[PDB]
Amino acid sequence: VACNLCAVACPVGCISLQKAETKDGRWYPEFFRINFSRCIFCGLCEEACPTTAIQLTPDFEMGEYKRQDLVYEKEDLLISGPGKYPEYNFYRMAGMAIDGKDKGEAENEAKPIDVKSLLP
Amino acid sequence: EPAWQTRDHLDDPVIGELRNRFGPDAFTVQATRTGVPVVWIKREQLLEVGDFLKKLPKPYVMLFDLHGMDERLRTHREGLPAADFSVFYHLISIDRNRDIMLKVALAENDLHVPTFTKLFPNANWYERETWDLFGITFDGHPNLRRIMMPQTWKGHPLRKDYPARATEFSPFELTKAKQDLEMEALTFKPEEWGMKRGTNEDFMFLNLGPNHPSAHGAFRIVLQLDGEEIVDCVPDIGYHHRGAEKMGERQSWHSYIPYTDRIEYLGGCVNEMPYVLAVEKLAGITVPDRVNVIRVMLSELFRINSHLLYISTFIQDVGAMTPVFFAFTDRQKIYDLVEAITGFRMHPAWFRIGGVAHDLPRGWDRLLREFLDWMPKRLASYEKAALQNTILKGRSQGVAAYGAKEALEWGTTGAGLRATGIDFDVRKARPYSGYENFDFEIPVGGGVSDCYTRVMLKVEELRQSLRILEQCLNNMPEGPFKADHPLTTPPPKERTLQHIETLITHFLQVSWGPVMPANESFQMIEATKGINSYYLTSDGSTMSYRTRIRTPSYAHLQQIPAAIRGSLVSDLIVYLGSIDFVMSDVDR
Amino acid sequence: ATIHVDGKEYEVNGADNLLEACLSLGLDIPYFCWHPALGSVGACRQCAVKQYQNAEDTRGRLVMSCMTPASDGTFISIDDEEAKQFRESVVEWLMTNHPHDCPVCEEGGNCHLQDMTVMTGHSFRRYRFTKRTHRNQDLGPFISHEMNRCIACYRCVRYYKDYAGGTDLGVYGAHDNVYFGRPEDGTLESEFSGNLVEICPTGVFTDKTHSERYNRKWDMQFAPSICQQCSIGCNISPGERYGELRRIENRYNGTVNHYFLCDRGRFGYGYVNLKDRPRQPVQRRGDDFITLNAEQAMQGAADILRQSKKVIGIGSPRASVESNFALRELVGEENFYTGIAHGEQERLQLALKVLREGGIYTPALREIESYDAVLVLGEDVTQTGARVALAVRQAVKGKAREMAAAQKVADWQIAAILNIGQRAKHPLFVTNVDDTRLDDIAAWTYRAPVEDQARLGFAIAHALDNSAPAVDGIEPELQSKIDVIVQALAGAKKPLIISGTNAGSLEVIQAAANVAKALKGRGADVGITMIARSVNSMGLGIMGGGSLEEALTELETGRADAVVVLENDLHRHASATRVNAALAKAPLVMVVDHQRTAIMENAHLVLSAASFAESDGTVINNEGRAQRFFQVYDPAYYDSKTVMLESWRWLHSLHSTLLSREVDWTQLDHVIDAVVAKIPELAGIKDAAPDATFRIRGQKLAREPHRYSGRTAMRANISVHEPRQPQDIDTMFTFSMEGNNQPTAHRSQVPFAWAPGWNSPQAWNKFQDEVGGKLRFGDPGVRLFETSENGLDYFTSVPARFQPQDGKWRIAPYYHLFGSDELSQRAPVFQSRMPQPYIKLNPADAAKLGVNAGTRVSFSYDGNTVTLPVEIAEGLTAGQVGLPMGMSGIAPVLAGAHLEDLKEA
Amino acid sequence: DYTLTREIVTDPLNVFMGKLNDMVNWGRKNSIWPYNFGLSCCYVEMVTSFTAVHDVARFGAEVLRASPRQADLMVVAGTCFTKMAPVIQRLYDQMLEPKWVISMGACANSGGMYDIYSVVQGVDKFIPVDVYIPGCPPRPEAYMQALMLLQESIGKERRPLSWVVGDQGVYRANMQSERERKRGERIAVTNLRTPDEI
Ligand code: SF4
Ligand code: SF4
Ligand code: SF4
Ligand code: SF4
Ligand code: SF4
Ligand code: SF4
Ligand code: FES
Ligand SMILES: [Ca+2]
Repeated sequence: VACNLCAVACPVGCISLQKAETKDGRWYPEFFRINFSRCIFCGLCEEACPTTAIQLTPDFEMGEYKRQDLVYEKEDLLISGPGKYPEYNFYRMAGMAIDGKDKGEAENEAKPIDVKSLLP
Repeated sequence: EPAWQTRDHLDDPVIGELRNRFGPDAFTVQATRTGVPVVWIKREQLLEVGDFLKKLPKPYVMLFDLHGMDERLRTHREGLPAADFSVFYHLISIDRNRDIMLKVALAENDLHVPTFTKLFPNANWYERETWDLFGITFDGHPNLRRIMMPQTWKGHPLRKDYPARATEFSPFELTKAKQDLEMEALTFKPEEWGMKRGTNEDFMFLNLGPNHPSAHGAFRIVLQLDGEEIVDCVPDIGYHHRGAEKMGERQSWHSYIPYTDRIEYLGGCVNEMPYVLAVEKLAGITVPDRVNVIRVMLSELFRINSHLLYISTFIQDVGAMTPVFFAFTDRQKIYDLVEAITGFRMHPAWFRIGGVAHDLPRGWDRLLREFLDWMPKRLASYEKAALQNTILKGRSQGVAAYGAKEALEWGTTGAGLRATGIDFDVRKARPYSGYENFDFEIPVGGGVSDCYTRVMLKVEELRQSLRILEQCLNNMPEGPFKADHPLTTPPPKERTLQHIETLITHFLQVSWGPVMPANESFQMIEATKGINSYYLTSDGSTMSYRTRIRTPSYAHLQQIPAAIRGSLVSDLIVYLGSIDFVMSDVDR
Repeated sequence: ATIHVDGKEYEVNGADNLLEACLSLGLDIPYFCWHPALGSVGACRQCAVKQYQNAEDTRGRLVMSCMTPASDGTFISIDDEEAKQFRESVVEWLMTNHPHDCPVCEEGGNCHLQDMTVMTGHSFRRYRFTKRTHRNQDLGPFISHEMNRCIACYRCVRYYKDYAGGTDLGVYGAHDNVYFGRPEDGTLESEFSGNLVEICPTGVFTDKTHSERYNRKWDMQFAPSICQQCSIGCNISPGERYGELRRIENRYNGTVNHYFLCDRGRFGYGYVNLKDRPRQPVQRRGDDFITLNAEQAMQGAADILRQSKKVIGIGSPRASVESNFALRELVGEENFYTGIAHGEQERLQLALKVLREGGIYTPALREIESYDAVLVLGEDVTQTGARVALAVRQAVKGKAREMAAAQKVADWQIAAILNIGQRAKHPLFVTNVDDTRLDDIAAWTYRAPVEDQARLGFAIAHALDNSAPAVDGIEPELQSKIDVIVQALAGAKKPLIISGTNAGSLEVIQAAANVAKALKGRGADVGITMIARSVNSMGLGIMGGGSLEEALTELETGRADAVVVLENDLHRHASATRVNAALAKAPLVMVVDHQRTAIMENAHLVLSAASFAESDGTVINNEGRAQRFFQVYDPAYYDSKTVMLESWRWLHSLHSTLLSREVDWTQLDHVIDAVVAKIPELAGIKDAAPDATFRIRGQKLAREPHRYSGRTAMRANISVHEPRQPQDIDTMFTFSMEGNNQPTAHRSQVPFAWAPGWNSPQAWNKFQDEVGGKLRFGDPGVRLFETSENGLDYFTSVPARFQPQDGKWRIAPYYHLFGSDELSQRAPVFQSRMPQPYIKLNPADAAKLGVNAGTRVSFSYDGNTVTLPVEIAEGLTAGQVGLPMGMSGIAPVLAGAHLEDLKEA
Repeated sequence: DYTLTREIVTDPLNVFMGKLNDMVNWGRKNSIWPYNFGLSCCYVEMVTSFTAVHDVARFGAEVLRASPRQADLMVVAGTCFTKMAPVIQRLYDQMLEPKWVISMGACANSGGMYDIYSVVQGVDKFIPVDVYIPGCPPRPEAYMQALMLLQESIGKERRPLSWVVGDQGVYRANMQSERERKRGERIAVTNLRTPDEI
């Protein structure tokens, strides 16, 4: 959701991203880049992530010929599935309305009561 | 009263003794969370106070630490003397099992203190580092030169107005320093290093560094030799200076933990433990018992890893090469367990303020059982193949021996101090992290700290750590892995993912940082190579105002010339192999 | 007064409540519904402390510290266990319905509710039931609305209605369904609605313009700057990220603009991020353009200017004092000309002469709120100097404050003060050509032409003092209303006379000066305020120089062949055809500017000047206070091809390359010393800020927060090798985290407010000596001139009555907050807020010409006919036609002018 | 594609000369002698790769040399401290052609987590690097993977056969980045094992 918590939690400062928003109001990263020549694989970004988006996976074979190619953009990071957390969805919890979830449709949320309602 | 509560320690008998000797208005007692009495002494009374402490009925025999502090940006200095800078002296009385921290206040222009080297000889390197990083002059010092930075360095990096970040790289300065390196071999002046009698026309001068093909790191020693006899030796250290304390002033309390990992890089969770304990003292957090047992088990696993590396490296330094292969196989078993628990091998960064990062994974006990069944036969085989060999005994026994007095006067801790016969282990004398609930022994020497005696003491420490791991495996509480304190950083992840209050706490803790109220805290632990301590000053902010790390390898490297003078060069290599140091621990 | 907090004795003001007294002492009490500018109401119940009856009391009683006076001998406890439990419970009650929104909420990291949740130590949720939800409203282009996050602290409605005087915001519904917003979807009509994003402690009201390009507060690079969009001089904190200006926060100045901006300053920054901005020097060869670096541009421009026979300069009230002075040094004082028109210059120098030779004190913007009668002559204050209108609203509420003080009601108990002073208010008399936004609180509104407004002012002055010149031919009803004004002003203990140059009449300013002199001669404590047009109008008036028409005649006669134009769109101050002719005739036109102006197609050289975000300088507000603005970011950090320098740096380098054939750029303090050495009337700008060698215990002042992130990845797509930190040799600020931003640091320039545990705009409490007062070591900025010992004489040139003429339509100015300031019109978010340009007609004149509302009429000005649709204006008197000044095609110089051949299209 | 040093050029490569140059490259890539150089923790994982549980000797790259004259590969495994940077430069200059460089760990790659006053931000500030390994530390098998990447780079390069006959330019293959090569399989990953188990 491009909340920028992982970038500020990174002690090396090797995460850079910018928030964009869809038409229905869903936040997402416009870009997301990680300088892996700086990254110490400490896992503080995964710990800080409130959506379980960013994850450290069992893969060590990341050797490279050019150091510029260790800058991984969003196309090199976004995978096809949920990874280590198969079911969590932050947008099922958030009160912010997106496509497919109007106000009052999140978890533990009541339907909105308009102030012009006849009930006391 | 909790163990993290702020105390003035006015009921310490040393405060009454100082009252009786120097009067009540001669000093100011400061209430801290360091756990030791902190006394602000006038500069002109420092030598008298130190001599009085040295001449007590149960005396303060060891200068544990000596360093400086830039107090100019410290907003919360209530009940403190006016000071632009300060110098602190941490002294340990072994017989009392007590400490005291003397503090001398200094103005910005009058930045000179009388030297402490006549009372404690380890004050030489400590005052050289204080002069190097703070610009504080010590009057009467034999050679007050820079020890961390190169001699042609401008400024003092631990001052608050010094910028922490790396400057722009210039190849011109690199070529100038290369020319300095290649001209130093031709224009060596044996007076600027504290040496005397610079060629009797028989003293050959050799260099051992600045590159060393070993795991303890790369460093330079200048040797003055008469034939094969070392008549003088001065070290050149600071070749692995990483600015870890300055970085402590730059990272938040949470984001500094991976930096604590890389102080003594064979120690891992052992290195993390004193930092998180000191931060929890600042936060007022008492961790639950399962956290204590988890941290103890991780620290003992990493202690076994480090001791196996040390014993194998010593055997390789003697001349037998196969036990390092087998000890690295055992290290791979330990790394299998540590990888399973923390997800990393060497720098797990797994301890947290108020607990650990995750719960233990399902099935960790099977891997611990496999390691505990694998280890003892291998250790016995190592002993029978290499440690009982008479060639190794001839290389090790009687080499670089010192007694209790020399160990105390140089701040020697760990296996060397216990090999001198002094029974001082932090896990028993000043217990931490629930170590009192474990049944284990502290091996001590007969009175002579040899290379062989230190190695065998480390072998018995490995066996005791195996005993602690067996008790950890058999007795695990089924509780939380994180304390329920609001300053537990980060909060438990599932509550963060579904509760807004926990989400808010997590948001502010990982971004701006946890707010530690203004205090000073201290924690020393028995590390793999001696006593490792963190001294943290919070000015009320989300980062440390001052992070001071005392490491034992610094003291052991400073003790090197006192124990090796008059010996052979091969004895110096064996002594270097038997110290159990790393240069990252030395330079920080 | 003596209070005892947790066993510690403190000396406080007895007229303060306990919350503000304790926050002034550095103690931390959580609070939501209290604000320093709004007073106390006791809604949120967050500020609970335990009050004891005396020293030997142990039970105590929980009280609200915001509603409890800090009287002598008070005994309270903040850290009492019951008080801490209740404050945590209040946080918990607010958290029961709060949405799980912090990652996708624009307030995160800047949220007062987050900070107080952490401060109370509440982190465990035991509530398990459903959360109430709300639908959101569309509130216009600036403010985004999210009512789920509301904690019902009532700050928004109290600020918007009671403080700002807005009418379209309110609280609706009942018990836990209280809803804060508008009665229906629509744009917030207040000119000060943008302060809601800082007033609201949660993420209900958010900066939508920031939300388009959102980033967190810790990721911003801040600088202390001055708002450029009018002459008031409100202190701002521009914050940038990734090379673009992201946000304008209010920067607290206890003397100027304390907590509040206007919406023009807060949201009219978007021109800085325009893609058509000049990034590098461009020189045209034939019909093609080539890009030069700065050294080649200096060498070529110096060679061509050296070949020329006479170089003249055209400054701008947009540009700073340093850049205008550097232009005046490059071309010479006798060849320097101000970029404003002749009549505009005459009105500006008359306003300056009244300000610094009239012998009557000119108050600062905060000081306006203490005057007990206000007469506004000609100046549509809300659309031109909006923060002055806000201050005048507070000064009007001063009467309710006085009646509440008579009944021994504390000055912070705002509900009691409003109840006592029901609708009683200090007298406000506004005059304009039409209705103003101050009419809802004005005791009287005079809709008349500018000469009739001046005649009213001269008649008021003559009725206050018989030595003032008389006005002959006053109607009895107008005479009775004049007597009402005179009786209100004479009995006032502190009258304030506000005027300005926007009315477009010299006699209005003279009438205001005569009223001020007549009130001064009766021993009253009269203040006078002038409203200039642009950010450095008063600085250009103090520097002086010939008018733009003199420079146009120099370029048209041909005796000047080279012209430098600094930060000036010349079509605003002169007719476009004459400017285009004089610039097409000129063999050398050089334009130093930061925006793509219309005179850059006839410009032979264009220099990429820096905007205020990328430059340092000094600007003079209409109070006469010199204020220093600082560079926010280095434009060459992300795009290394960008050659965008300070204007004074460009012009000084040009003068150096002209004289010694060598390129020396300059330092800022050298230009400051040059200004104060050549110009003694601008000698105060040396003391506006400390020089670039200023340190806080040896270290510079930081521009970015401590947790500034992404430093090894924000440029990693360009190159993985990190560039050097930008160097600031100009000022005492560093372009990095390696600096000082302590609230106790001995400085007056604060780039942003942050304290540990206070991440919201409430950290300005920590940056103050007392909360709601001034900054701890004084507000920045110094006054250039003091009050003169002797005043002026009465201006005897009373203008005649306005007579309508057939075929001659006198242009009445209609300024707009969104549209009359050039750079703010260039901001893309102001196009949605842009009113459609309607020409205003009297019903009688429109009936005579046979045009209804909405019909297009074409009028001819300067030999060019343009068509605008008709809006019927009842208050506009006959013989006048209403035009929106400063818009696209309608220059502000057209105010007070006549118009010919207005025909139906 | 190739890079020329003495410029982006094409492949210069008779049928006997090409085969014998391939045999030269095969002998160079199957006989790599690393230099013994301990900087920091990354060196501990490097010598872990040398031990029995990993056995990097299988690749023929176990011959650790204390002399730079007999070493073909320099593995910068550790932080480039400002005092150690002239030492690293002198040791690199003491090596003989052909010489290859592997940066091991984030410190050697970029400075890593030590953007500090006493640390050079990456060894490529002053020494050319052929293979970079991210990690802090990289595990020993990552060092072995970088060794294989170095062998692929060596087997595709063209060096002067003799100093008296032929072109003396050094040709280095501009290989495809490993990120773009593995993007096909890395993005297709859907489900990973949950961190609760072992
Ligand atoms: S794992 Fe890498 S990217 Fe994530 S916080 Fe640590 S250093 Fe930064
Ligand atoms: S990866 Fe997670 S922590 Fe980082 S911006 Fe995205 S949602 Fe936030
Ligand atoms: S208003 Fe504050 S507490 Fe609520 S979702 Fe936004 S950042 Fe979180
Ligand atoms: S919308 Fe904001 S300011 Fe208004 S009552 Fe709710 S939380 Fe308070
Ligand atoms: S009143 Fe003027 S100076 Fe103040 S914010 Fe508005 S436009 Fe800017
Ligand atoms: S990259 Fe990490 S493991 Fe390697 S030398 Fe640096 S701190 Fe040590
Ligand atoms: S701040 Fe006092 S009750 Fe709200
Ligand atoms: Ca500048």
